[PDB]
Amino acid sequence: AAGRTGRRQAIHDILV
Amino acid sequence: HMGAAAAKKGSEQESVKEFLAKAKEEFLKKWESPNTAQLDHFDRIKTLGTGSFRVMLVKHKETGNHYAMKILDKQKVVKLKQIEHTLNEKRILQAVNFPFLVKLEFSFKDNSNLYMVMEYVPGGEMFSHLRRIGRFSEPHARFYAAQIVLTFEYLHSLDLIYRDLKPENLLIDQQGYIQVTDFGFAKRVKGRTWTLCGTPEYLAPEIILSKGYNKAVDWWALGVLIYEMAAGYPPFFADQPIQIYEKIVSGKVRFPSHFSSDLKDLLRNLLQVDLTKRFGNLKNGVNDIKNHKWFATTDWIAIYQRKVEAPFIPKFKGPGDTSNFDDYEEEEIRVSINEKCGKEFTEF
Ligand SMILES: NC(=[NH2+])SCc1ccc(Cl)cc1
Ligand SMILES: NC(=[NH2+])SCc1ccc(Cl)cc1
Repeated sequence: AAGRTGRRQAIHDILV
Repeated sequence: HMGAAAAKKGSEQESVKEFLAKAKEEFLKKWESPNTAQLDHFDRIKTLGTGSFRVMLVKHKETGNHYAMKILDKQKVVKLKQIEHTLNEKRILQAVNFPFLVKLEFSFKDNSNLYMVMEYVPGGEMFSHLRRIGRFSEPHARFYAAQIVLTFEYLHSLDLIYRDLKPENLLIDQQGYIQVTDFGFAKRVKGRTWTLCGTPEYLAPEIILSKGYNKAVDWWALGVLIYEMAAGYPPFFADQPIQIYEKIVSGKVRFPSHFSSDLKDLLRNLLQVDLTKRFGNLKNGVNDIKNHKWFATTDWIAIYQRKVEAPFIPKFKGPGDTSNFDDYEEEEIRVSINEKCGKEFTEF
């Protein structure tokens, strides 16, 4: 049940 | 299911076709025929948001009006895909026109930066309201979802994919309605496209799997958004992007026990890994979504005309009020004596 709660940055070209 | 009521829906559908035809004509005129200001015409007020490559509240000196100014560091915009994506954003925002899209007012560039000056929407991001309240009621979430459905129907009819739906990018205006901002990933796409981009929690499986994909990724992301609005957290939820990706591709979603069955049915059809089955991607297109039982109370025309009472009106103390936005570090804005990346941004 743990995940990212703050603002989420988008990714432009690389997934990881 | 329908008794009469079907004739009214059918006529409504022909009227949508008529509207979208005129909308495409207006868009193309602006898309094929696009420095409306300079930096010293504005006073810096406050940073409203920050990303890798910032959005500032500014005041136009002459008129005194307030605007949101997105500033892009030209050298920082590479980063590769950044380059093309920044050109996509400006050209799209200057050509579109819809009630739930933020309006671009001016754009210009100098030796160091690109600038896009947009209407200031003082109600704040949906994101912060949602995190503060926890979750929205289903009627509340439905009201916002309907506006996104109509906005995507508009954008997709122009062959535009949006590709970054999330609460961070949805501003609440003075009437409580949505304004979509940040077109940095939006692209005009006739068929498929291949860039790996978006926000992890909202990526459709086909993006993650490095498959050529189409506008159906926006309908997947709508499923994620509706789920997050109604639950308070997104359906694929983990600390690290790699763990998020595994959950997305698995094809398994669990729902809170307070979700209505109508909501769960809609979400199972949006969060559908199989593209031959995903709502928004079938023979009936967007109408599978608009006619779904969860939207049975939605008056689509009334939403578009902004005739529906909003669930929540943000308080505004006055012009230039920033009380509905979080605070950010205030970094210096510096412009070089020497032009940077001039040829690489000639089209901007
Ligand atoms: N990253 C993209 N999605 S296209 C822009 C690009 C620019 C430079 C290079 Cl070397 C590759 C690609
Ligand atoms: N959420 C963002 N993408 S930056 C914050 C912001 C952007 C645009 C406007 Cl009109 C106001 C605030």
